[PDB]
Amino acid sequence: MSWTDERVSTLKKLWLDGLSASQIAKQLGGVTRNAVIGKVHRLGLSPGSATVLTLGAHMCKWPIGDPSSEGFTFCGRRSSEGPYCVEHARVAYQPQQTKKKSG
Amino acid sequence: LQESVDALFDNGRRGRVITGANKRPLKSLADMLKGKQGRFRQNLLGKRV
Amino acid sequence: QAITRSIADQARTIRIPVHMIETINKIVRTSRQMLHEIGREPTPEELAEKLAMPLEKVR
DNA sequence: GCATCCGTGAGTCGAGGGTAATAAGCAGGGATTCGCCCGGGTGTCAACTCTTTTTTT
Ligand SMILES: [Zn+2]
Repeated sequence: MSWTDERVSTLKKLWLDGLSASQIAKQLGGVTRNAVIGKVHRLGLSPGSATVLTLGAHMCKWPIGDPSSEGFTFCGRRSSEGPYCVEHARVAYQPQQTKKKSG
Repeated sequence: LQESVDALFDNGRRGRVITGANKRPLKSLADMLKGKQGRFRQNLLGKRV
Repeated sequence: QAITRSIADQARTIRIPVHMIETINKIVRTSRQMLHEIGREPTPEELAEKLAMPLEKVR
């Protein structure tokens, strides 16, 4: 390897335009990976009834099927004050909620 | 964040903030000037000579 | 990971890297194990050979 | 108009001297840091030439 005036110029140019630092020493030839890092550091400058589109407010959102499939829609019924519907609110959330602790 | 801010000034109004290592309560800026390091008898009026 | 990675940065009161604290924990664990299953107290000389580290680093 | 609940106070000089506990792991890439060495500016010395105050003639 060499450290002539052209070596520092090409190194700075290749560090500025953008390229992997590991391949920088291989493209220059001779210089190792540790040398280029030290140079740059030393020198600096380092089905339902609604699809996924027609989903309005106060509607069911329980998915049916596979999203990566052909037919994937939601229920889309009267499901205000809740994301899911009443028919699925009891199957989604923990049924028979019985939990308590100290406070 | 608001609790930390208004406890860094007084540390007595809200709940006491005690370090996990030491068993004594921390001395904030307000408590530092009341009776111990304030101008009562520690630095301003009474001082070593 | 989030609870352990953050507890070693702010609670220490001083800048201590993760590798340093993990090495400290490993050294403490091996020292306790050797003191409990070998003899009275593990010496720092044998701790280097047990962990395969230089004496200047373990010291 | 009264009854109930939350802040301040407590003298002053002296002695006495240090403290203490929990504890994952490894793979990627960079920023940091310690050894050697060329080196150019700072010192420390052999060694070649004008001046002159007398001390000698
Ligand atoms: Zn539904």
